[PDB]
Amino acid sequence: ATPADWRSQSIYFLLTDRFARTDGSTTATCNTADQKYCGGTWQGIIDKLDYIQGMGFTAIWITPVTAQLPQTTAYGDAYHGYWQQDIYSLNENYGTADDLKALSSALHERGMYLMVDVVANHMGYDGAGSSVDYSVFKPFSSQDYFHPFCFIQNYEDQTQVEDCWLGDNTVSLPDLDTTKDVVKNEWYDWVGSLVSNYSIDGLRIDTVKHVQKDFWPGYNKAAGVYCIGEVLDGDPAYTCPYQNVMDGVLNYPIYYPLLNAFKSTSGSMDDLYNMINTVKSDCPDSTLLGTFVENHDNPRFASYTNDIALAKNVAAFIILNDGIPIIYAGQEQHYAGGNDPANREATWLSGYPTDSELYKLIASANAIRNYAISKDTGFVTYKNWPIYKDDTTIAMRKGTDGSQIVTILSNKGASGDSYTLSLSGAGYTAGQQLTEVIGCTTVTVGSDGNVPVPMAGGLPRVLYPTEKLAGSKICS
Ligand SMILES: *[C@@H]1O[C@H](CO)[C@@H](O[C@@H]2O[C@H](CO)[C@@H](O[C@@H]3O[C@H](CO)[C@@H](O)[C@H](O)[C@@H]3O)[C@H](O)[C@H]2NC(C)=O)[C@H](O)[C@H]1NC(C)=O
Ligand SMILES: [Ca+2]
Repeated sequence: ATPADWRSQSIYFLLTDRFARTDGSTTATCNTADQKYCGGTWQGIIDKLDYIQGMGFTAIWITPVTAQLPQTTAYGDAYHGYWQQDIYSLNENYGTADDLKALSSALHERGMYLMVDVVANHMGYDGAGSSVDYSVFKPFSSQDYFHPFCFIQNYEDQTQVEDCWLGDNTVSLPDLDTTKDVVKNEWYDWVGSLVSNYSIDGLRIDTVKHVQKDFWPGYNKAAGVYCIGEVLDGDPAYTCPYQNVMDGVLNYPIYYPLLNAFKSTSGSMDDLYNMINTVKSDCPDSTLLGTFVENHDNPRFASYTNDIALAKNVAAFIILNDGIPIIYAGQEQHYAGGNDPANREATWLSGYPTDSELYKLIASANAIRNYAISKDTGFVTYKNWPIYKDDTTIAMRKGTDGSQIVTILSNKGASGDSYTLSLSGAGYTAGQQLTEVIGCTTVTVGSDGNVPVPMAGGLPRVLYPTEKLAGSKICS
């Protein structure tokens, strides 16, 4: 599927080993500290697609599928998929080729997309960089395919970042020489055939900043689908230019100020407001980036604060910001693990309840985004616009005049007082009735254009014109 097809999508990102077992157990042990395979599979995912689609997601991003190093190392097993060794075989832990094809098929029957995580930068090896036996890699079975062994020392030095190796002498990540034609041609053949064989709709590309820019356009073309790259840097001046070589990137620039604004009742709304505008104007296309506040490479949101209202606000923001929302499996069950491996909790241990507070919040927010898109062909390309901020509040507006969604977020938290916010800048017409679609109440725009928004319990508010909801299931 094309970048244009992807704008409307909403992604649930999961770790295949950690999301759902074939046997559907909600009690099977998964001790994150042990860093071992816990038994999640592609068949497991198929059987829980209703859980995901019930939150209003239209796509999933699963971790890499290639055969990995087989050892249990001092850092555990390759359960996460990022330590590949044989790119033409699949990771048997997750199932067979037929199972991966069954997963893509199942998503397609539901009108959903499959996005697969891929690594081009490196293989993985159990042991010291100096001791690597290159014959174990397929098809890159020779030192000649790789950059000389050195570990990255200075992440400020982009040459080193691209040319030296990730990992360490316990698990080393041999760095492919992506400047060689034989390497490029092999990867380009591979990714086109991977996409074809498994009917993959999009790719998430790992470790993009660690491969020279002039590798990516050919890879994105060979894939033939939308690619979103992991460029792990919060500076928009460093990260957004990667959109010149790849369709999208993960929105790490928004990540940092977004997390800071809501992780406590004293977070900075100014920083978030300003970053929204910075990304809007400076990135080739904000509407092709992926918004997130939780993933497998940072502490989860709830690891900073257990306040359920704060978690509701940040989830609402992710869904209603420019670009493609991305929620990480567990966020909807208010998982609170810190840094890797603590943030790779098994989703099944939650019991998958569909009545958790965040499941319902996420469902409500995806519901209105999906509906708005179905009625407003301009919504996905309309640039999200911050219209208001104060010490504890940010409001923003996205959508064509007459159909815009206006979102008011608060960092007051669960102890927030009940008051009326006099909201200016929403751009509705005097006297227009709006529905607050999270709590299903109504508000009417004043004759001066102002919207009186009832605030309470630190809760997010999401407004949309009532007449436009006619015939929908939203607040019915
Ligand atoms: C998707 O399925 C296709 C079709 O089976 C796979 O095609 C196979 O690709 C391999 C690997 O490139 C080809 O391997 C051989 O490599 C040697 C080079 O030493 C070459 O000289 C041989 O002629 C041959 O190409 C193989 O021919 C090809 N098999 C077929 C039946 O076309 C493809 O690899 C799969 N893609 C993925 C990512 O699984
Ligand atoms: Ca590299």
